[PDB]
Amino acid sequence: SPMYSIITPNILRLESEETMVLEAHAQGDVPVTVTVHDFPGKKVLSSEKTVLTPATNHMGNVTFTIPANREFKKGRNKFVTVQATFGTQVVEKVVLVSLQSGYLFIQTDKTIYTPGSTVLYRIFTVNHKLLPVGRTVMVNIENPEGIPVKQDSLSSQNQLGVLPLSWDIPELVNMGQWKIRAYYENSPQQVFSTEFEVKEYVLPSFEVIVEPTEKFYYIYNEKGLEVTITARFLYGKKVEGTAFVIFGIQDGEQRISLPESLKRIPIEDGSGEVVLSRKVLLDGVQNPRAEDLVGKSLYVSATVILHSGSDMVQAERSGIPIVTSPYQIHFTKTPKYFKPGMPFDLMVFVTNPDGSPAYRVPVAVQGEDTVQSLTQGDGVAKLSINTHPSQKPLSITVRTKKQELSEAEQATRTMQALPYSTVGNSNNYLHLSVLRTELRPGETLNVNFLLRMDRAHEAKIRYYTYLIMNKGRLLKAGRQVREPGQDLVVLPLSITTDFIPSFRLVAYYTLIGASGQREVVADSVWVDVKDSCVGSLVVKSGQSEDRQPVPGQQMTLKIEGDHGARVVLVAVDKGVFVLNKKNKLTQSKIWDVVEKADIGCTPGSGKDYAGVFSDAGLTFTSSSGQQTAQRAELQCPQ
Amino acid sequence: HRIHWESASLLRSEETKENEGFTVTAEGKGQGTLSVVTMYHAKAKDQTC
Amino acid sequence: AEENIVSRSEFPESWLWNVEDLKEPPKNGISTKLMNIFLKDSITTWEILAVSMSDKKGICVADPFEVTVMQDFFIDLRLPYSVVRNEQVEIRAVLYNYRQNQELKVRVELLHNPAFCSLATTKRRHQQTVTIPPKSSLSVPYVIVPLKTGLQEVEVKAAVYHHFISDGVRKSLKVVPEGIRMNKTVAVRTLDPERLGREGVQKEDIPPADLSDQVPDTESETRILLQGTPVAQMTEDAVDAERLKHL
Amino acid sequence: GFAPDTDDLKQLANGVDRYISKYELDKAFSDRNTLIIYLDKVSHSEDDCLA
Ligand SMILES: *[C@@H]1O[C@H](CO)[C@@H](O)[C@H](O)[C@H]1NC(C)=O
Repeated sequence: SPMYSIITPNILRLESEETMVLEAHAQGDVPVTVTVHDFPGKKVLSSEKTVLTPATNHMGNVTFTIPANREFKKGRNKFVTVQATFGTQVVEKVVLVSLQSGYLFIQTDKTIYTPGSTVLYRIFTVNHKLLPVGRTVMVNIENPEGIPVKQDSLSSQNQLGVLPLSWDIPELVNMGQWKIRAYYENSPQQVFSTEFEVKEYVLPSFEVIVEPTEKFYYIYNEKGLEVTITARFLYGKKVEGTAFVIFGIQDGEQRISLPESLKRIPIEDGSGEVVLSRKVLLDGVQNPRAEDLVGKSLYVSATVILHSGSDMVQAERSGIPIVTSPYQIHFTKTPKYFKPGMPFDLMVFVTNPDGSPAYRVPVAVQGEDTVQSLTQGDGVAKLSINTHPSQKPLSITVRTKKQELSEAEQATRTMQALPYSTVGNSNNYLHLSVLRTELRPGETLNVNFLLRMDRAHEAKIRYYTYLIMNKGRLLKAGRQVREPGQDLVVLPLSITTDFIPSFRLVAYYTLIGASGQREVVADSVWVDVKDSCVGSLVVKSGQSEDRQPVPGQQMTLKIEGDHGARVVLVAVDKGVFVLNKKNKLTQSKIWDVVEKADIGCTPGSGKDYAGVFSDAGLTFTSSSGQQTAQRAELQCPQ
Repeated sequence: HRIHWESASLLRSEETKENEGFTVTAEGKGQGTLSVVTMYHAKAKDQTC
Repeated sequence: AEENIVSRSEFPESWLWNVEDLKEPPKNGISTKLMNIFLKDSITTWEILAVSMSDKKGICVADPFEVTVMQDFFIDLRLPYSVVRNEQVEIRAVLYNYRQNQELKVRVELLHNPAFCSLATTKRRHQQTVTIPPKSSLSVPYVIVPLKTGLQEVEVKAAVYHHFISDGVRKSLKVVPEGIRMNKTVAVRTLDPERLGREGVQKEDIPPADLSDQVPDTESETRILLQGTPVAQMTEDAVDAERLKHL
Repeated sequence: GFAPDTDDLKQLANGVDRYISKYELDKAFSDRNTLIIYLDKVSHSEDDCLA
């Protein structure tokens, strides 16, 4: 019997482009009409038509654009009913629409301001493709108390995404954390924030950094903790002065200081050498046991005074961890479900206990032997373990076999894994495991399609259909034949600049479960790409670096970028970064915002195929009655 | 000024330099808040060391 | 000496807040743009940032470009945020030298401010000459009395002998009237027609502020703040749908 | 035109609670415009006098 199904994203946004996929399992020229009409009720939004091609095995490269409607408006959220008909049969499903029509990146020229100056800011209105779009925005400027002092409403029509606004700070004003909250006119709950200081300050003349030789702290150090002072002028020179160093402990919503560890040191040519002894730290608290300090971090507060007694630079390196083991293991990018029989690779993320990735560190298993790996720049290791074919849950921990270290400093953590619920006990799985390397644009990734079926029906899987989901959209679709006798195929995919920051590569194919009955076996795997720009924007000097710039002189700046792009410049002193380096715009911040707003949080391979697609962010529906669940919120639970 | 429910909770500040009596007219239907505060300098100069 | 020589005045904390369009034909997807900009008089490091909004690829922020601005001999005038009228204050004029092997014998001056009371006078002006060994720092303390409230100017100029190297710095500081800045709440009122008014229209009188102990020769600020109080009420979400699964 | 004496600063650095930088020591009469003193503790019961 001919078989048909729908492939749609889990969430679609207004005023954007959405793509669905259709497959026929029914060779012949058959037209399909897709109709989008609002829910609840039957009021029509859009309608598209497209004819399949037998010579192409009937892929759905069909798209639609949801109308820019206005009566969608308060109360509870809203759903949309999407319908498809290939001439003779009807399949419809409910999808969720998002008020998050795009992203607003508010960037200010500074971080800290004075009463009597001007806040200058740019709102960058992008869509979920990070592309300029024209909308209407409502902007509020809130005082530190929490009530707006100014509100505005601008339009971004034919402005290329740049909305430059300004605000004047009164000379008689309240000091503290001022806020700018901008949201799209259609979405009052899409509030984007930018907090900046208002203070009575003056520019520091140098930056002081306090850095530890060992970036962590160990309980059983017989020497102490050594921290060094690098006080350098903001133009990169060396100082001569003195400094005061104190320590403390970062407990819960409090700060305990140790006046005994109040040391004074001569900064000898931009250098210092401060040693905190173990006895002073022990006498700081009244705990008979040092092990009770595990789970709390120290902070070092330094203050450097010049030999002229002019400037006043108080710098703090808060969060120096005290840990028995200098390595911490994570399961952030590792799935919580294991594949029996199939080798279950683990994405191992071992780092310094404050998030900075480790390097050249192996991984060990309590039972497994001779198996070890190495850590690359990103901080991810690799392993392969064969799993129990039965329904026994697997709980394993990651240990370290690092040399020149004691066996009592190896971290551990119990991880809970759940077996996949195979329909009909067919023992058919899927694994899109990828070799973990440094992914760069313009390179080729040899994606592996791991397969494990039974000889009874392995030869009946003619082809595999793969889908790429990036930023919550179907980035690309494709097919690859699977002739009998092959257990592994390699797809040399040319990774382009459109795969940043990541892409969920999900794969699906039809199956018959043990008696004339339709089933779908599918799975997705989380793949991340090195986070550089989608475009290529760099800034440098058009000169030949002959000599240093001099105040009041001109330099011919060179900017390299795309064609048809609007580049905005901001020159800001690093003294504001000295006073307040918080809340600065970086591409990593943009990608983190995208990921937090991405439709997926679990790596994939849920309890069932419906769970697999819910993790992958997809909705599949067919005439057989199989359907997935729905979600109403915007961010993943917990 | 006009106060609407959608545009409420906004700091409408009117600035004055001269110390004189004021007359406000609150009309329409609903409620509201009004605060008049004079920020100045006082000759309570104590010792600052 | 310090008459035909200009000084440094433009010390902004954020500049180059500009926009630019890339319209040169592409060369393998890269467009070259040669633009002339003038670095500020400030002697520090500038973190130039660029954000590109392309209609085909997307948004992109460039890795921060640090420009280092340097001089082999300059002056930095360090001032507090604000001063108080009719008080003695002291300010720091640091002279920085980064010439590895050269002894410096420099003449330093500050021009008088009619709104300041220092030793500088229209005729009797500062004339001091100090010595800096190479690769060291100095400090000149200056005594000032603020006289009138406002944003005032501080001038410093320095010239090195036997070299054609000079510097000048202009800075702005706030002068604050003596006393404690306080906020005597003149009035707080609730505005409600047909409840406290007389048949719709209302009129409420606000008496003049007390200001009994105000410092003379100062100007005050009366702020009238208006706000709307939400009276959000009942009729929230109705009965859940679970009870309707039998009809 | 004024400058603190050197032997007095040497004596102060020899004594406790008083610290003067070594760089200040080899900073002879030619340039001693500003001085810096650090006190380990300040007596609140009485007045600590240094000349
Ligand atoms: C007056 O200012 C002080 C801070 O100096 C603040 O604590 C207080 O809340 C203010 N009161 C009013 C009525 O503005």
